[PDB]
Amino acid sequence: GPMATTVSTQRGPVYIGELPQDFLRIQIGKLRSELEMVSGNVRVMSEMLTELVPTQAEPADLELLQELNRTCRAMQQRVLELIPQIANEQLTEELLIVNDNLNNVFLRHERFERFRTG
Repeated sequence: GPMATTVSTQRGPVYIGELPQDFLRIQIGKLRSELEMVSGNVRVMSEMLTELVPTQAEPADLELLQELNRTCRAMQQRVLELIPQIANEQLTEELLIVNDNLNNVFLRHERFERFRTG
């Protein structure tokens, strides 16, 4: 599929698609800016999971949720690969928080899908 691009949504910008090889790979500033894109995706995903109806959602909203879920999972893999390499205490804390936010949003996504899949 396409490499990731930023798209405006009714809830904020998301960065969705295949992640470039340099995303969240070794400037702390650059890694932080990339981490903010993960967090922006997680926020929009969490909002959509709290605002859509599992069984009556518009197909287009489901499509966006699926692209967010897929991209966020790829983003999680990069976060976890990055953590062991970082010695900056503050960025390490930030990575760990984003990782927990990911695991929480995926748990909420599973619950949403159970309603969706009976």
